[PDB]
Amino acid sequence: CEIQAGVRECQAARGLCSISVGANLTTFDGAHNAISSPGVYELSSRCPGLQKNVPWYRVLADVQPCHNNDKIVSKVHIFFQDGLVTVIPSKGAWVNGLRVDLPATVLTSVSVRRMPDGSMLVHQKAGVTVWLGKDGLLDVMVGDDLAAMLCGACGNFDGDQTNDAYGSQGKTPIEKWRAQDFSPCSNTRTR
Amino acid sequence: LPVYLAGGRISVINGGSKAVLETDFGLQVTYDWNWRVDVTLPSSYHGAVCGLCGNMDKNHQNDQVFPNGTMAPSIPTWGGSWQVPGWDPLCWHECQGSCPTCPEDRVEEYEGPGFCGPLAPGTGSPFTSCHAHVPPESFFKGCVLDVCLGGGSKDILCQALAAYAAACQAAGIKIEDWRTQAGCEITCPDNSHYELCGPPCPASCPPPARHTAPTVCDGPCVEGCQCDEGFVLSADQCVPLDGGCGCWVNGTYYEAGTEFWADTTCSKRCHCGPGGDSLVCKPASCGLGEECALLPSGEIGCQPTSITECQAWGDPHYTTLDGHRFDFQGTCEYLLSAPCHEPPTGTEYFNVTVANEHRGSQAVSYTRSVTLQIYGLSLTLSAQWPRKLQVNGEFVALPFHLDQKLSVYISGADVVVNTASGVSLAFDGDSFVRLRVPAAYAGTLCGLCGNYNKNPNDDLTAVGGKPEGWKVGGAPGCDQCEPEPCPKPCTPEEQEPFRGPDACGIITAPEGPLAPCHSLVPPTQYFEACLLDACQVQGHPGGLCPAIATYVAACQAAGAQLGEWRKPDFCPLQCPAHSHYQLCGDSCPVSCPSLSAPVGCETICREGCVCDAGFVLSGDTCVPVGQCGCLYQGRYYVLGATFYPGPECERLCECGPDGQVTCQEGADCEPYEECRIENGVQACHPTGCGHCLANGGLHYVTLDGRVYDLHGSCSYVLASVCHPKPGDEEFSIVLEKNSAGDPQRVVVTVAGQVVGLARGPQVTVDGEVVTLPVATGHVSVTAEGRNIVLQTNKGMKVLFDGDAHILMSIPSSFRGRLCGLCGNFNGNWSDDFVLPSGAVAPNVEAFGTAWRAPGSSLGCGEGCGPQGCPVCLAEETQAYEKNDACGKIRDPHGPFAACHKVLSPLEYFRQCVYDMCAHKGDKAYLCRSLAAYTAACQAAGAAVKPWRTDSVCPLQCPAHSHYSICTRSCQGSCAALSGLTGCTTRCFEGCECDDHFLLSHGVCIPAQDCGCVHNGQYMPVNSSLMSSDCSERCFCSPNNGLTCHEAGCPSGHVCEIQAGVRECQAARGLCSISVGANLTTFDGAHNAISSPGVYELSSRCPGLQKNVPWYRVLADVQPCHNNDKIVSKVHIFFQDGLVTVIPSKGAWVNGLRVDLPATVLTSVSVRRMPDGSMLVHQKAGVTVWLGKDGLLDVMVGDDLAAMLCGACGNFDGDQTNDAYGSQGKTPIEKWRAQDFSPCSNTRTR
Ligand SMILES: *[C@@H]1O[C@H](CO)[C@@H](O)[C@H](O)[C@H]1NC(C)=O
Ligand SMILES: *[C@@H]1O[C@H](CO)[C@@H](O)[C@H](O)[C@H]1NC(C)=O
Ligand SMILES: *[C@@H]1O[C@H](CO)[C@@H](O)[C@H](O)[C@H]1NC(C)=O
Ligand SMILES: *[C@@H]1O[C@H](CO)[C@@H](O)[C@H](O)[C@H]1NC(C)=O
Ligand SMILES: *[C@@H]1O[C@H](CO)[C@@H](O)[C@H](O)[C@H]1NC(C)=O
Ligand SMILES: *[C@@H]1O[C@H](CO)[C@@H](O)[C@H](O)[C@H]1NC(C)=O
Ligand SMILES: [Ca+2]
Ligand SMILES: [Ca+2]
Ligand SMILES: [Ca+2]
Ligand SMILES: [Ca+2]
Ligand SMILES: [Ca+2]
Repeated sequence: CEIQAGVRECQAARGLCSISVGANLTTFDGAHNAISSPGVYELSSRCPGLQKNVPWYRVLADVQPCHNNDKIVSKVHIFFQDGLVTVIPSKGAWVNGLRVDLPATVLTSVSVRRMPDGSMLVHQKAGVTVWLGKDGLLDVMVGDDLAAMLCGACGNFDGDQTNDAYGSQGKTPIEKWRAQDFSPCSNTRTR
Repeated sequence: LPVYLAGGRISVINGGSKAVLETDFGLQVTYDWNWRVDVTLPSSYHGAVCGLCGNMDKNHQNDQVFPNGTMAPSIPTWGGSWQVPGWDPLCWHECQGSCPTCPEDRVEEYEGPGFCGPLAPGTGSPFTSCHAHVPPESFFKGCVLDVCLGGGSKDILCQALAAYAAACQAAGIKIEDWRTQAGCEITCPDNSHYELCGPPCPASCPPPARHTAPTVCDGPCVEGCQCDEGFVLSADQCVPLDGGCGCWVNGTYYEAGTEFWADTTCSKRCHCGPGGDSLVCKPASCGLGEECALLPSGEIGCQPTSITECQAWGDPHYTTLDGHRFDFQGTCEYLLSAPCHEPPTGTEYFNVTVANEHRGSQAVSYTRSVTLQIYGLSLTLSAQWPRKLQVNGEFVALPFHLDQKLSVYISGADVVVNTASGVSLAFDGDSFVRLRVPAAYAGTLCGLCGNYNKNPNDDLTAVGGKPEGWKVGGAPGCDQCEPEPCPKPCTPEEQEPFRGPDACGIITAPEGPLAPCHSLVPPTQYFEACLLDACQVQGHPGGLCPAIATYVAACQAAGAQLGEWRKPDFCPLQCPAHSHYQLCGDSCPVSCPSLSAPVGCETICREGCVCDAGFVLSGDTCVPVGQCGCLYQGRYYVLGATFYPGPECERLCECGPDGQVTCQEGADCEPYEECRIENGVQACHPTGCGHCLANGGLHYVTLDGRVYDLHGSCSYVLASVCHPKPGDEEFSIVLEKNSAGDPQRVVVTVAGQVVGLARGPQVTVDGEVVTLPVATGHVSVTAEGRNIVLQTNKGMKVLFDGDAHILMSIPSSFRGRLCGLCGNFNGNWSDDFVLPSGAVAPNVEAFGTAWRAPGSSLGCGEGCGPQGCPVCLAEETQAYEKNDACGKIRDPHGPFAACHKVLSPLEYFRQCVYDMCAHKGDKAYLCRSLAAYTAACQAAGAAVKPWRTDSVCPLQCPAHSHYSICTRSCQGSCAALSGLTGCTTRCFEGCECDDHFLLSHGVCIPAQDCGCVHNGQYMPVNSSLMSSDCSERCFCSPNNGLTCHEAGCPSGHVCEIQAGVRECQAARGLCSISVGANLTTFDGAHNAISSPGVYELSSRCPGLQKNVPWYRVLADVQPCHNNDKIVSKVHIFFQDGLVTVIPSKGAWVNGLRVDLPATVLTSVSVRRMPDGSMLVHQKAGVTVWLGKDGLLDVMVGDDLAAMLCGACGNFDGDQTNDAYGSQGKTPIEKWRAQDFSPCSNTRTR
């Protein structure tokens, strides 16, 4: 929902990173790659060195077996500069570890709502907005203003496929983008 | 810029931003002024060439070869084999010491966009065409390696980018704009036309207008700024066409007028004035004992022939410039090296002043400070603040440079000032001032160092035999040494066993490490002064160090090799953090402009302590590399500093992160303060001061006027801030009469810090840790003899005699806002008597029943038996001798004081006669009244014949102490630091210990103690002090002082003040997670987790409304090390974010890595144990210890009783509820939080 041609309605936007339709990641520029392994992987972040008023946003997606081991997105941790917002399609929404009512505004300018179908939408003013589908399909939408500013798994917004797919990395950017904070150690488990 | 030697066609002609040399045989050498070099050969001597970069044989592999002709396996030795023949002191080919390799974790930030971004081979990056022209992989490694090793400043970033851009542009390929998108642009002067392509060899002004065209002048284009439009680019800048255009005599280019001496012999001035194109030449010279020579800058000029040195020893011992040694003692401020008259011929005054101070025993003077006035500017250096610079009454950062003069910088331990003239001053504190005076001055000098006419006998003859004639200013009582006339001169015989090697023996003829200086400088005259110091103070390292250190420094000045002279046992040296000792090192350490001073440097290796892996910032603190502050109008300001560049408090400018000077507009402040320069800071400071006197035990005085006699017997809030102010310091004053008027357990709370001052017996301020003999910080406490003085950072002060007498002096800007028992700040006592609700209670006892301080025990009784105790009312009518007793003491003919003339004694006379008649007489009441008034006169120093004469009142001292009504106990005592205000500008009653003595919190030691004086407090011998945040030990030892090795507390304990002393002890809150995978709850309970996953452990669950912040700890019980279910990470959900800690990696706050030893969020301390465990603490909250091996303990203060509810259960103390919280079995599964728990719902489905 963004004002277009002087009238307010919802229309297609340039920023579009869909996570796993059939477990395939379509980056900002057109790219394809299977996650191929369960776990939480970072997807986008306004990585430093640019100094723009866009707030530090760090989305993560727990790709987990969940419904019939189809690797659908189960929960969407969003690390806003002033806290962590966690959303799950089945249960409610958690802000800093506290349950909140679904139709409310939380943190700084963060709108959270539940679709009548059951999908959950979160939007940031002049920032990212995430649509988490009821069936477990996530779309990340970014305004056209952010051109080659965010850098993450979805890649830059420059419009070049070669850099977007591989960010100076030979293969498997997913494993490189696996954040260790929420990732279990699992180090020498069988040892 | 242009020069044509024409011998073989040697033409150095340069572009806008280059420096190009050209010869006949095509040597193309250019050099950018900031580390960019180019050397090009036109196949000249293709067969071979000796150099660091290739033999030009067309084979890269064969280049790695020694000059001898053999190959080299190692590049370090090979590179070092091509060095220039010459003397090379302190030249290391490689970093022999531990080199700070940049961490591998942060390379990602330096590699992404915004840092070496376009340099990466990306199609969308600017100048992507050059990727095909030149392979940038080598350039890519260099950019990240440079920035990661460096501090991360953007300067090196765009410097590397510009280097790559120019290198790839020289191939002739067009380059698109990059500076704007990268954020780093050039603020070129004049026209400043930043052209991506700009014509090289831009138009200049040929002096004779006849030259050939250089080959390099015809070629490809170059990026940069040109201002040739309008003004022509000539004379190394942009000049209007009718400029100087050189002097064009013999083809040499002398732009404008530089007053350059033509001949090398300096005999002719010959200033080339562009107006007439002629030489204004004078055949004269400077004369005056100075002759011209080739200056290091390159321009020849006058220079003094010889330099003479006058040094002032440490006790003092003064030598003369001619060479006369004498020694005196004094304390009045004197002059030093004052020119008799202003030098008539082009030379300024250089007079210096020196003050003297008493430390330790009497008849001992140390140099307090030195103030120098030169070229209309006055700057001072003092020992009280080391390694800091003060100029014209305000503090400035050390790297202070004036134009061609007054270049102040830090050299080793010393701070050195030097100017255009030969006069130079070096000061190190601890009584050593060195003044280098050029011979160019007159032979007559009216200075304390003496006239330098080269005659020792005539030195100090006009001043007389007494060296105290050169006196100026000074204290009102400097000349009067002591009530006993000038006591205790040391034994001239100096009968000491201190002639042995151990003390004052290494200075002269010990062989060993100090032998080599004997031939250089005679050590006898230096040796003699050490024994006097050993005499006055016996074997104390504090007095012994300065003499031998002065000898070492004076030795090092002449080139010499000195061995290891100081040892941990024998005069150890201390230094602030991030600093290590060095016997002799770099004379000129670097400052924020990362280079040494332009003056001669590294010529002497100097004793002192220097930083490591960090550069000296603002003359202290050894700040981490890459974080310099800002430079503003010639003044250096630390990053984050708030200051007013102009006077009158106009603009509050802030030192920005990347050196930006962020400035806004100030409001000139409330019209109660004035923007004044005091304490080295220009700011609005309060101008008014009031007083609140709680004279006696029960009697009070309002802030203004009538006294409200109150006979209450409970805790009452005297003064507190009633109307909050956005900017101010709060302070609550309470007088807790212990029982029916007992001496008050006074407590003060300033800036949220509780300073006790309560234990009036002796002197025992306790704040939080009762062992505070002498302490500073937010609050400074000074033992003014019997009295105790408390001072704030903002001027608020309060004096307590220790016997229930309080004198508060409040000067702070609280006009009107402040309210309480003292009253509001205004004209009448009626305003003071207003109540918060406006209901005036006629009974003064009712007043204060609302202003009652908490902490009363089982209530309190407010009133005498018969209220007002009228017994004394009737007795005084017939007891006219009772009023005759006190009054005659304070009547005008009775010379008790001179302050009763200044301040009428009527209030204290009434207090004396109103004291309990049944207790009245010459009793403790009368003695206390006299003592209280004579200790209240201390506010303004006045002559005060003693309040006690002979046997009339009783007073004594522990031992070895004499009584004197005029005593300055704040200095000349145990401590080596002073929190005095000139003893609050008062010499007072008390005990002054005699002969060899110290004053450790009342007790007197015969000068064998007080060697341990830390920054915080006085550490007595054989004692220890554990500082904040479990700073384990700062142990004091008799043999060695301040061996402050620090460590951490073991598991199962918390650092909390116990029994009046701060250390770490066991605490009631203890929930250990999985020793052998078993959870021990707050109350004693056992249960195995039995399943991997994250489980909540504690939370201040709602329904209680206590100020304890919402804390929600979680523990990822995971297989991890050998599937032993140890705790792997500890998420802590504080009310303002999530803090994640992992023993292996670092700490994350809101998803950002942070340095391990830092404070984050709201009052959350995070630290890493030296063993490797990680500890996190919350103020008045939970603290978690995560073991290195994966064992977690949760500690909660005893205050939280049955408030938190979680897996560990309540703190009620009942096991049955703690184990199961109304739950039949497995509370762990019930406590599994779903937020971080994976769904895993129907995975196998
Ligand atoms: C899988 O990737 C391919 C790429 O062509 C495409 O079909 C789609 O983006 C992804 N999903 C499915 C169901 O194919
Ligand atoms: C030349 O000098 C290098 C470095 O000192 C040495 O290693 C090499 O053996 C020398 N070669 C000859 C032939 O002297
Ligand atoms: C040193 O020179 C300054 C210059 O103003 C002068 O004020 C001061 O009095 C001089 N010092 C002495 C001791 O005369
Ligand atoms: C103080 O006295 C003056 C003089 O009468 C009066 O005007 C003023 O109101 C008094 N102060 C207060 C707070 O009433
Ligand atoms: C400190 O060291 C030992 C500890 O008992 C003792 O012999 C010595 O006298 C102590 N120092 C002082 C000044 O008491
Ligand atoms: C296991 O629980 C038992 C309870 O008695 C006790 O030994 C201990 O608290 C736990 N750990 C081990 C290693 O036994
Ligand atoms: Ca791209
Ligand atoms: Ca070669
Ligand atoms: Ca003389
Ligand atoms: Ca008043
Ligand atoms: Ca319990």
